[PDB]
Amino acid sequence: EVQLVESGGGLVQPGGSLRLSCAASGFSLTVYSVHWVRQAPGKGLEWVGALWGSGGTEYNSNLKSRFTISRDTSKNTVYLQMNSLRAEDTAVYYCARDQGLNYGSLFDYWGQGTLVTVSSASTKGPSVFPLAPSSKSTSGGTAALGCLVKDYFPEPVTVSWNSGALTSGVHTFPAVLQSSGLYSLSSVVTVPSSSLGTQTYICNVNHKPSNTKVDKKVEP
Amino acid sequence: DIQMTQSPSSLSASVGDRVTITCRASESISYSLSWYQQKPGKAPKLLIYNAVKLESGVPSRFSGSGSGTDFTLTISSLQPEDFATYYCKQYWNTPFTFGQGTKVEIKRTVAAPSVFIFPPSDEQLKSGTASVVCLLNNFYPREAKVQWKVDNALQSGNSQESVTEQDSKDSTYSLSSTLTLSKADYEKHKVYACEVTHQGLSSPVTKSFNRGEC
Amino acid sequence: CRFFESHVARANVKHLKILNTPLQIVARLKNNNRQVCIDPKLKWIQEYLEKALNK
Repeated sequence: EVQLVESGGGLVQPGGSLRLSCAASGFSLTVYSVHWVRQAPGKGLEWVGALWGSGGTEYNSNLKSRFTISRDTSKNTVYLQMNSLRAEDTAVYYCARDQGLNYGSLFDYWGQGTLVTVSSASTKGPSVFPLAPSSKSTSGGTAALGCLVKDYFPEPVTVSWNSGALTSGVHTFPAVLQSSGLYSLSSVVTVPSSSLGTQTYICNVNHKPSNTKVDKKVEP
Repeated sequence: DIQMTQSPSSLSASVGDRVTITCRASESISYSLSWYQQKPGKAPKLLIYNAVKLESGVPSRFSGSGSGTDFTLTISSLQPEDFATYYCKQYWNTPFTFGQGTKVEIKRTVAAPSVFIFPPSDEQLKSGTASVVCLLNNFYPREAKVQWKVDNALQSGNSQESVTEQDSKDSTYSLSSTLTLSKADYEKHKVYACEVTHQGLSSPVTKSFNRGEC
Repeated sequence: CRFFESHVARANVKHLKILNTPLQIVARLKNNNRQVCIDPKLKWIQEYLEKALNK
């Protein structure tokens, strides 16, 4: 029942600042220590720093103290203040609870992760286009339809199908940065071509940095 | 600063194969080493701590051993859901440092890709850009070839490929190919074809559509 | 002291505490703030005590 939730992720300009949060429930920060770990996209894991229950702070020396870890026991929430960010600071930022075994620091509970992007680019919402499942005359095997989430910045974009009712057969491809500097992906789903003639498929695109949400119904 | 190094970077074994992953430290760390499992889009999951201790809830097909500068994680019987990147973490000295990861792929029987072709919707054509998408679905191995032929002419430099991570149940992949051309260039051709070459295919499969049809 | 806690990381030790015979070494841990009995003949303890005695 221990639950960690990060928030505050988003786009930041180079040299800019940002704060993240980590609301912890099911345990007290007075007993358990909490750590921040970051992971650059498609890279390795990097221990940012620790916040003990005592509680002082431990930092990774390689960060040049451009980060500050803090705690508010009354909220049971941990923070991370980010200062003068570089492009290299673009990463998913996790918080993790210290198991508290005598052995040393071990991360037993983690948060979902929040993504900080450092870029001089402007935010843009995704245009959503349907990928029409033209049969075009063959119906028996699985049919294929989806959505084309084109031209958005920055990551991430949340794609769903039928408000989560569809939990199988769906492939949402990792976005690929285009020449324009705008990401783009497709979300396909294989369904029985038998219906189609009954079932209504809707995709749910959500882009938080742009505050845009688009519901597109895909019909043959 | 203790830097951790792992071998190998990648590996592919079958369901039921023993697999080991080496973790070396640039300096002695005694028994203060842990092992983490991370699936795509998710947070790391602690497996082994104190070199050889398995934490609660983790299947005992996982095993750890080692001490000093040499450590090793053993998966005694590979399961389809073992697809992940495995990291080792040192907590002997600050800063705590991670290995660069080890990529574990599942080997399985050859699976031919089901292919689909998607024409650009009219709603998209308004803005002035056409996106043609070819879909390769549920195949293994991941190596595949996709060529775009527009009115039987071989395309080059316009397409972009993207691949999904390996499935945790049937260990297949899915590949998308997007052909990008302007509204002008899209409306000066007819036949748009996608040619797929794969090991599961005895003969290359071609999916195609015309233009301006239902 | 008592027995010796096994396999305690050095980075998890805030400071050492030598008791007056009740070697008796106790380590204050950083992650859980407990007091743990440390093994005196460990190599990293012998090197820690040297740094403190200016040697």
